[PDB]
This record gives sequence, C-alpha cells and structure tokens, in this order.
Amino acid sequence: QTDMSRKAFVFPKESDTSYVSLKAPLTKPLKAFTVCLHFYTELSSTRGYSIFSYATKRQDNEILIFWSKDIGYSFTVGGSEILFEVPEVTVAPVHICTSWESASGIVEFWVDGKPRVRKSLKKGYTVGAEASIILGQEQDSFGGNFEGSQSLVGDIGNVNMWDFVLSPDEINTIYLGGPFSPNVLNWRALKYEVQGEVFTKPQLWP
Amino acid sequence: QTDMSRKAFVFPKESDTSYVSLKAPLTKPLKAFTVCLHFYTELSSTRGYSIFSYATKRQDNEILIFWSKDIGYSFTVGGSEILFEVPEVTVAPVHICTSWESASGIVEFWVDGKPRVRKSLKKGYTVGAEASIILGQEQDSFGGNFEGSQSLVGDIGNVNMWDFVLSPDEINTIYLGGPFSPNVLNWRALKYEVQGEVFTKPQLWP
Amino acid sequence: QTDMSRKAFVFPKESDTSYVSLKAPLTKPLKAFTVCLHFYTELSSTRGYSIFSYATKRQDNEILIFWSKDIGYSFTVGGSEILFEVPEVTVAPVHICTSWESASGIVEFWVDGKPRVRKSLKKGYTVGAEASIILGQEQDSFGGNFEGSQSLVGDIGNVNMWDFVLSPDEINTIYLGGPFSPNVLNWRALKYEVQGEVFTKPQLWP
Amino acid sequence: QTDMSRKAFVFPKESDTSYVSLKAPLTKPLKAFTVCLHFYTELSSTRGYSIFSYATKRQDNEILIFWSKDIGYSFTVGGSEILFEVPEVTVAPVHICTSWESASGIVEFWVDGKPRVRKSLKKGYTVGAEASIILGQEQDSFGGNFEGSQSLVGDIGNVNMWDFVLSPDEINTIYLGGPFSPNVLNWRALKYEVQGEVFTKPQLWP
Amino acid sequence: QTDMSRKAFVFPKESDTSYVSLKAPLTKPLKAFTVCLHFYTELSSTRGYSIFSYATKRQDNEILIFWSKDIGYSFTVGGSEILFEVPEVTVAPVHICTSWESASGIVEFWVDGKPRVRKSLKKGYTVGAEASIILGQEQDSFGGNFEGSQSLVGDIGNVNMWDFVLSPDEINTIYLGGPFSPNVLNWRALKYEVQGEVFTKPQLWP
Ligand SMILES: [Ca+2]
Ligand SMILES: [Ca+2]
Ligand SMILES: [Ca+2]
Ligand SMILES: [Ca+2]
Ligand SMILES: [Ca+2]
Ligand SMILES: [Ca+2]
Ligand SMILES: [Ca+2]
Ligand SMILES: [Ca+2]
Ligand SMILES: [Ca+2]
Ligand SMILES: [Ca+2]
Repeated sequence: QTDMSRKAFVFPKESDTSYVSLKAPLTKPLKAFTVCLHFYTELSSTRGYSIFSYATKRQDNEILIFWSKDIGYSFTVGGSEILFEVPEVTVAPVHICTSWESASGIVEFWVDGKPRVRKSLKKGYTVGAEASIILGQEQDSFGGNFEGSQSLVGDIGNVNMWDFVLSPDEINTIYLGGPFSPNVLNWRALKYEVQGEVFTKPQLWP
Repeated sequence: QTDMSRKAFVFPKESDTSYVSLKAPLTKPLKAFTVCLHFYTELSSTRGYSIFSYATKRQDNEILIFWSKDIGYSFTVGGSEILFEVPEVTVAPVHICTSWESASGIVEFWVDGKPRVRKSLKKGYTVGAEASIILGQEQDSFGGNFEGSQSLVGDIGNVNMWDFVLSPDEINTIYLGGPFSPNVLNWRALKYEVQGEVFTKPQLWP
Repeated sequence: QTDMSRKAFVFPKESDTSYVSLKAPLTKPLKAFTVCLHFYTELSSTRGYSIFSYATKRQDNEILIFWSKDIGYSFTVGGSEILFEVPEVTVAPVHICTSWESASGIVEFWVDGKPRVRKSLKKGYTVGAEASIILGQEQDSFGGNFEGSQSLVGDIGNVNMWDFVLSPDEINTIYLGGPFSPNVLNWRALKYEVQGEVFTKPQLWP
Repeated sequence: QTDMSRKAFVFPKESDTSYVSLKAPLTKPLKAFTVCLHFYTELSSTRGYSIFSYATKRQDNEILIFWSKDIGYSFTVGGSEILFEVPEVTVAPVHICTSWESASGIVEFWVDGKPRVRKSLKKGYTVGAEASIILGQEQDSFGGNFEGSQSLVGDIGNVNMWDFVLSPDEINTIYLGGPFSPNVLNWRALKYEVQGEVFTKPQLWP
Repeated sequence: QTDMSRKAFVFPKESDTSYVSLKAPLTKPLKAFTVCLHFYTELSSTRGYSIFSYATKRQDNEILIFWSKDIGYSFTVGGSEILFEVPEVTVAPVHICTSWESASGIVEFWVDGKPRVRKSLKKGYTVGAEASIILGQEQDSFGGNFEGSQSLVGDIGNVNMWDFVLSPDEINTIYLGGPFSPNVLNWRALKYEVQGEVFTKPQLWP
C-alpha cells in the first residue's frame, strides 16, 4: 500500500485509457457507505465527467458520482439516479462527501462542508462487495468500457470510504481534515493500480 | 417524552402520508404565541409547502406557516393571511421565529435572526387549545385531508412554541441557541407521533 | 416624561388616523437643528411615506423628512425641497441623521453612519418654535389633513432633536449609540400623545 | 496661515463664482510634484467637474485634475491629457494622490490607496512656479473664466502638494494619514483666500 | 548584478523598442522550469501583450507567457500553446507562477496564489539553454522582430526562474514572499540590459 497523503492523481489529458483502479479489502455487502474526495477540473462547464465510479459485475453503476453538464452532481446507486442541482459553479477545488443508507435510502450530499438536502434513493438495496473501483473514467463494464467524453481531466484525491453514514460532525472533521479512520478505502493507506498516462503530484488544494 | 436535541425529522419523499403529529399539553386558549423552528428544503423555487400547520376543529388553518412560490412566507391565523415577501431565496437551512398577539394583532416574523417589519393580523382573535399540530403536511381537516403538492420535503426541527411573544432579545438567544424554556411545545421534551415514511436523523444545520 | 429607551412606536396598519404627536419644550425659533431617528418599513418600494413631519401654523412642511418612491429621502425646510437620491435600497432598519443651519443653508444628511454630500437649502430662513411634531403621518394642517397614502407603516424610534448642527463626530456617536443629550426632543425623556391604532413595542433594530 | 486640519471647503451650490484660491510659497519651477486630496461630490454621474486646477499665465491647465463624465479622472499637464478610466463609480469620499516627473514623464495616479498603472505624459516639460491654484472651479485664464458646468459641488480637503514624486510607501502613509510634511502646499499650514459663498465645515470623511 | 528588490521595470508607452533583456547563467538545457513574476497593465481588455518571452535560435517562442484578448493567459513551450482561460479580469497587479516538466508535460499555472488545473504540454521536450529572455516585447527572432501591438505597457517585476517545478508549498511561499533562492534567474541578483525608454521605479504592488 501507499500513503498518498498530500498527493493527488493528475489526469492531464482527455483519454479513454487514463484511469486508476482502487482495491477495497471488502468482503461483505455494504448496507451503507460514505465516500469523500477532493477533485479539481475545469470540465464542469464544457461536459460531464465521472468523479467516482463503483461497479460490480452485475451492475456497472453500483455507485457513481457524476457531474452532469449544466445540471450538477448526478448521484446514483444501483443505476437509479438523483440530481443535486448546482445552478452555477466557480472554478475551484471542490470537496464532496456523500453517504447512503439502505435502511432508509437517505442520501446525504455535502459540497465544501455544506449539506445538500437529504433525498431518497434505492431504499432497501444492497451494494455488492466484489467491486471494481475506478477513478478518472466512467466504466460501463466491470473494469472497462470507458467513454472518453466521460473521463475526468484534472485531479482527484483524498478518496476515502466508510461502510457507514458519517454523522455531520464527522463530515465536518473530514472537511477540516481532522483525524479520521476510513475502513473501506483509506487514502493514507491505499492499494491501487495505475493504468495509462496518469501522474501522482502534490495536491493543489490545501 | 423524547429529547430531540441535535435531531431533525427528515421527509425525504413527496407524499400525502409522511407527517408527524405533535402533542401540546395545552388547555388554556392562546391569546398569544411564538413558534420557532429550523427547516431545510429545496422546494422553495419549485412549489409551495407547509412549514408548520396548527389546526383546530373549527379552523383547519388556525396557525399556518407556509411558503408560497415566488412570494415567500405566508403567515396566517384564523385563516386570515399576510405575506412576508422574500424576493431572493438561497438554498440554505433557514431558521424562523414568528410571534402573534391578540391584544394588538401584531405579527413579528424573524428569518435567520433578522426581523421582518411588524404587521397587523386578527387583532382580538383567540387561538384554540384543542389543537392538532402537524409537521410535513398541510391539513385541511383536523388531522387529515393533506395535499401532496403542499407537503414538506427535506427537514424540520427545533420546533418550539411559547404562549407569549418572545422579546427580540429572547428571539436573539433562540437564534444563537442560548438557554430557553418553551412552555407549549418543547423540542428537548417533545411528545410526538410519527406516521408513514419519516426518519429522525442528526440535524444538518449546526 | 416617558423613557422610550429600547421602545419603538409600531404603526402596523395603513390608516389616516394612526399617529403620535410629540411635544417640544421649545420657544426659541430654531436657527439650526439636527434630527436623528430609527425607522423600519417595507413601504419604500411601493409608495412614499412621511418619516418625520415638523409643522408650524403658517407652514405645514416646516421640516419634513419624506421617502419619495424610487427617488429616496426628500428633505425639505420651509417648503423648499432637496433630494438625497438612493438608487437602490434594501429592507433593513435604517438610521438617519439630518442637520440644517440658517447661517449657511448647509443640509447634512446621514444614513446608517455614512454622510451624504452637503447641499444648500433655505439659507437665512428660520424654523418656528410654535410647532406640532407628528410621527406616522404627514401634516397638511397644523395637526391634521393627513393622507393615508403618505402614512408610515412599520416602526419609528430613537427620535432625537438638537437645536444645533451635530458635528460628524457627534453623529458617529449617535449612530453607535454613545452618550448624548438632545435638548429639543429627547427619546429618553419624551412627551407625546398617542392617537388611534398605535402600539409601543421593543425596538427590532439593536 | 490657517491650520485646516479636520476641515473641508464646502461648495454647496453650483456657481461660476464660488472658488478658493490657494497660495504656494513657490519660486522654483517644478520638475516634479505630488498632489493629494479628498473630495466628495455626487456630480460624478451627472457631469464633469474640476477637482484641482493649477494654472500659469502661459497655460491655463498647467496641472488639471478633472473628472470627465462616464470616462473617469482626466489628468493633464501642460495642456496634454491622459485618462485613468473608472467604469464603476460609487458615491463615497474619494482620496486621490497624483505624481508627475519631468525626467520620465511618468504619471502615477492613486485612488483610495490603490495605484493606477503608470502612464507617460509631457516628458521633459516643466511646470511654472508663477501659479494660481483654485479649488472648486476650472480656470481658463490665470484666475478666471470659470464655467459653472465645470465647478465642483460638495467638499474638497486635505489638499497637499510636494515638489517631488512621493514613493508608494509615502503615498500609503498619506492615505492612512501617517506623519508627512508637504513643502509646496500644506493643508496644515495653508495660505488661501475665499471668494463667493464657500463654507469651511468639519470634514465628512474620517 | 543589480538587486532589483522593491523595484520594477516600467514600460509607460506602447512601442516596438522598449524592452529589457535578461541574462541567465544557464548552460544545461532545461528539463523543467518555474517562472514567477508580478506584472501590472490595463491592456488586458484592449489587446494582447507579452508578459514573458523566452526564445532560442531554433524557436522564437521557446517559453512564452502571453495574454490573449478576451481569452486569458496563453502559455506555450516549444511553440505549442495552451489557454488558462480567465473569463473576467479586474485591473489590479496580478502575480503569476507557472511551471513545466518534460518528464510529464504537466503545466502548472498559478494566479494570485490560486492554482489553475494542471494541463499537459510538450511532454518529453527540452527547453534550450542558449536563450534570449526579453520583457516588454514578444520575440519573433532571437532578440528581435518585436511587434508593437504585442508589447507590454505598465510594469513587470519580481521576475524569478527556477530550473525545476516548485512545489505548491514553495509557490505559496513565493506569493507570500517568503525566503526563496531562484537558480536560473534571480530578481535579487539580476543581470540585464535596458534598451529604449524603460524606467526602474519602486514597485506599486506590495
Ligand atoms: Ca456506466
Ligand atoms: Ca458510459
Ligand atoms: Ca389548509
Ligand atoms: Ca390544502
Ligand atoms: Ca404637505
Ligand atoms: Ca399630504
Ligand atoms: Ca481649461
Ligand atoms: Ca473651461
Ligand atoms: Ca512568436
Ligand atoms: Ca509577434
């Protein structure tokens, strides 16, 4: 494993082959999760891009966080989708956290420390454990079938995952970078595999 | 009793059946009241919603705090209505306090700690104590006849009620969360009954 | 005397009869004056209203402070008028001070602690002491002929008057509420008669 | 001499006769100068006005600081002119400093402590010492031929002049009002004569 | 060598002859570099201008930092160009740092301490050491072929160059002006020749 602290993956070209695959030590289905990350890109006004894609062999979009052009963050689990409208956006590194819970289907979305309204999605579903997690691309098959028009360009980092809904206080400490210990995916202790033209560089955001 | 401190009711789907019923230990008719609450929703640009509905068997809108699309907070007592117009609204958790007094009909409305201009409403009226308090829905009969297009979606909390007009200093301490003791309806010591899909979750607003 | 400190007159309803008459212990004709007050109203976008009317039997507008719709503060002495234009205004409690001096006709106007440009008015005039001061209405006779379309609605308070031009330092102290002692009209030591539907309530502005 | 500290000349009427003549104890021809002053007027959106007019018998505009309607500040020396455009103007007391130097023709313009880009004007010129300095009017003859449509209305003060280019540090101290000692024209040690109605009043700006 | 600290080059007029030529003790070809500078000009709305032109006999735009009218900063190495678009600009002194690295082609651009998204340019190229560095003009031949419509007007200074990519922490130090040692081009110890009318003056920016 690698401690990616203060580092970020840079995807400086649009391509259908620059991606990184992240490995989860996960063996039980997720009844709930939280995923938090920084990403920085200018694409937001030109086209959509996949921020974070979680797929399982039965489901290519088992979790997907997706910017949709002039709409905002698509969030979807089990292929079903909700929009968190972002009517205007400024070019700056954006931190997000997002969390989901089968027991209620409550989705929380958090942008730069501010909560979005809780919404309902896929109540009672379960997210499969056998996951191909990929950054930089949107995958339409397990680990593959990328689309260049959906690749990310720019940076992504601090990618952390918990198998539970972080409380708003926890989310606040994440945004401020207080001490925390993810247990599904941990940027301090990441296991990953890099494919194509991708670079690791010091993070631009503080 | 339940101490709902740090908790909010989440109404994640539009429906005609998600509501909570709040019980007041009230027997004296109200010559005056103050009601203060937090709510968070995105509906404000799309459609109206009930924020707080107080009914009595003679009067389905005995007190109603309502958002009317592109107008603002409708406030009404005994069915008579006034508008505190809000020409720009931003998606953030909004605190309101509102206070009324039979002796003068003075309505005070207070959004996020800022007073709206005092207005006159229903001077000399009285608000009945034989009351059904409902959150999440607008009731057109004592405890029912909800209209889904008027339900709340998102969150509501800190729902507190006093049988007197809180002074501006008191309302300031409410907005800052100083110590206070509601005596009609107390969020730290609430009696409530939940129906349908409604969840209790950590409050998103601080 | 009444100590109106922390109190304000509330004019919650449009009428041609809600007014308060303020009594000045004044017998010297004024060569100069300063008047400072808090008022709060939403009328500013809909219609004009009198903020402060000082009349004498030969002159119904001996001093008038008047909001004129989409123009701003009309200020007039001895019927002669000037405008301190306000091209856009926001609904907040607004403090004004204004000062005039026969020796020069220099009018000072101050809004929320900011000076407006000094303008000339009625150089060499004098303001009669045999005066009726009314809040909530505009006089067209020495105590009457009000027009409801010119009444104030909302609140007015801290109405203080000096028979001299306060220095900018003094006016700063007023706006911050430092210690000051008016000598024509003192809100801590006011003499007034209330008429019609008018109430005294705690001031909304700090 | 008069110590005009904390005082300003008030020009409350448009006229072709109200002006102040300032006397400089100056005999050496100026190879460089700095002028700093506060002025406050609403004319900026209605019409142009002279801020500061320095003439010599050869040349009516030997130094002119001028506001030209919707263009901004006009700075001219020896009749030749440059513009420091101001597309957005707000009604507030505006401090300026302006410096010029024959050796380079570098003009510095400073507004409210912010530098404008250095520009070239009249390299190798020299400004005559046999000078008439007038505030409130623009002169087209050594002490006259004013035009009312070019008079200033409002206030002017802290009019200081140095026979050298103040460094940016010096100009910063001026804007903050630190210790400084002008040697061509000193507001703290002014020689002047007032003509027409012009009033000395306490400065409205701090 | 001249310690240009606190000084800036002033280019007060548009011309095809105002330039300064900067000398580097450089003999190894650059696999990477960082260049940081302050410049101040109003041209940004009127026309494009050179900010920093580095040329080699084989390549007239071996590094060029350029403003493209209504586009933003053009950055190019080896004659190939990328845009860091700036949709709205305000007239203030702007600090930039920009860095490039042959190993990846990662271009970093930083404006006033804020990072632009990393982009890919000329991966695997190398910047020649036998270089003519010119400020105030864009070269089209080694040391010459200037075009007046592309000259800079205003100020440039603190021009520093490193033969490596400064980390974001380093660049933050530069923007705050902490201690640093450039090793290709050092403003504290600059070697240069001035041609035409260019002046050294105290820097306007802090
Ligand atoms: Ca897909
Ligand atoms: Ca796809
Ligand atoms: Ca109803
Ligand atoms: Ca209904
Ligand atoms: Ca009248
Ligand atoms: Ca009238
Ligand atoms: Ca002239
Ligand atoms: Ca003229
Ligand atoms: Ca070229
Ligand atoms: Ca060229």
